[PDB]
Amino acid sequence: SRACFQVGSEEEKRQLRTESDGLHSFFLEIKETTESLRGEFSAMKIKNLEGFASIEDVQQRNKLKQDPKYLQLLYKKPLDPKSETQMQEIRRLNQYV
Amino acid sequence: STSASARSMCRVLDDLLKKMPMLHTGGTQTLTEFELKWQHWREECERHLQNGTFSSNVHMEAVCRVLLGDEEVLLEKRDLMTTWYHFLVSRLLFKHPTVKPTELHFYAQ
Amino acid sequence: QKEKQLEDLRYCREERKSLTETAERLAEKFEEAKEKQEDLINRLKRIL
Amino acid sequence: NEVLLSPTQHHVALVGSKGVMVLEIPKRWGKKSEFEGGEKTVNCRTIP
Amino acid sequence: TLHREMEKVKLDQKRLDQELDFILSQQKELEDLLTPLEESVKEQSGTIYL
Repeated sequence: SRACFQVGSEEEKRQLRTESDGLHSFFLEIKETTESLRGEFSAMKIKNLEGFASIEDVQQRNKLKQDPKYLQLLYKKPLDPKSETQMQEIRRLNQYV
Repeated sequence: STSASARSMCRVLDDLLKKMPMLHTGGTQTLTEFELKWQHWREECERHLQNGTFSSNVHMEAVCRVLLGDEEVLLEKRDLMTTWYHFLVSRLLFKHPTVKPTELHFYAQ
Repeated sequence: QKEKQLEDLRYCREERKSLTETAERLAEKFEEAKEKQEDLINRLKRIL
Repeated sequence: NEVLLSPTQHHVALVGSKGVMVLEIPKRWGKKSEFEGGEKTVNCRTIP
Repeated sequence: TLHREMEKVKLDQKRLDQELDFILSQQKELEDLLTPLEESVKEQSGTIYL
């Protein structure tokens, strides 16, 4: 009679199993959300670096516009990044259409 | 596929259905062997129910309890159990591997 | 073992609300960063 | 009878004239020489 | 397993919070540097060469 037939009841085991399943699902969804968030953070950092490069190029061209040698520099340069990407986007849109 | 923690239960149910004998065990083979296979399937179902894995899921628990022989769910939902004819044929499919005429009439009344 | 598992589940339940709090904090910070980047992109577009 | 430790320092095996009982004990580093720098909710169950 | 998962999640979330704080600081610096440049381009756009 001292030896019990079973320790606890099935309700406690069911509650423990349900809590474990809920915690597993919550941790999985939290891991997925954090992965999406770190991807978004990487994209935001990429966009910030792009904006930094853009404002640097803007300052560079604004400082070069006030120089007399910029005319001859542009006349001698056979290419330009701004016109290159402009014609690139234009041709892409044209081919898509 | 709809749930997220019922694949093991579905596999256990499929294994039990596979262990459940059909017509190739009795009729044209041996009635004693058919009764032995039925008793083995019944005791395996009772063991699987008493192990404790059927504590959760009140649906599958009630299904396994009805498969054993307890008709509490049937007595509770007799409005959906059609009539006593189907009640008797369900009792025969459950706890009657071999039916005797006098025993058949007794169970009918 | 049952008492240890109960204590661990209570600690996990507390950590669940802690992680939910830090998650809404991270979400509001991400929304602030997103609106700041959107304003910066709009300014860059207006400049170019 | 006797005790043995795994060469990878992760398992403790109690050997006796009947079988072995293996127990998973994590590494002890950081904090007050605790498991993984302060953890008491690790798996501590014997396997035959 | 749940304890290991939540510990890893908390560590990753702290690292992500630090990274987002650094990103927000960099974005604030970029905004403060770009605020005086928004008025310089508007004045240079009116200079039409003939």
